[PDB]
Amino acid sequence: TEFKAGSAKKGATLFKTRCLQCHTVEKGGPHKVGPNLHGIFGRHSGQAEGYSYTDANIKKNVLWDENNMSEYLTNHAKYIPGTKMAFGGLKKEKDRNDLITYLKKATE
Ligand code: HEC
Repeated sequence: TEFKAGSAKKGATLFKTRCLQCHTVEKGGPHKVGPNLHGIFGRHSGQAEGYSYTDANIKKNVLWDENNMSEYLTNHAKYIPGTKMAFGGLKKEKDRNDLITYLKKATE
């Protein structure tokens, strides 16, 4: 519901030191461990260019937004339970705030 911020600087590296392991910034990346985002902030859940999300996640589709994504970060699968989970726990708002700060800057 409410969006919090802090510093994109660290948030930019947070993605590189965490999401990079599974997600790739390049659009249509190899999708090794999981599908690659980059630009999905303005798309519905389940829409990808290289690898489509899991049929379960694809069954459920929701428009993405900085506010909507904030809730998803709390749980790799909140409104989209069909989506798989595997993140340590970005429950800390400090990481989630700076994280999206960089993603929003790019989508900006
Ligand atoms: C591998 C162990 C992962 C790491 C580490 C991160 N994510 Fe992930 N993420 C992973 C999977 C398995 C999936 C979906 C599987 C499928 O194919 O459906 C996801 C999905 C997301 C999404 C959902 C958005 C959407 O496309 O609908 C987001 C926004 C997301 N992941 C963000 C994200 C960030 C911020 C990470 C770094 C902090 C991160 N993921 C790491 C697997 C893995």
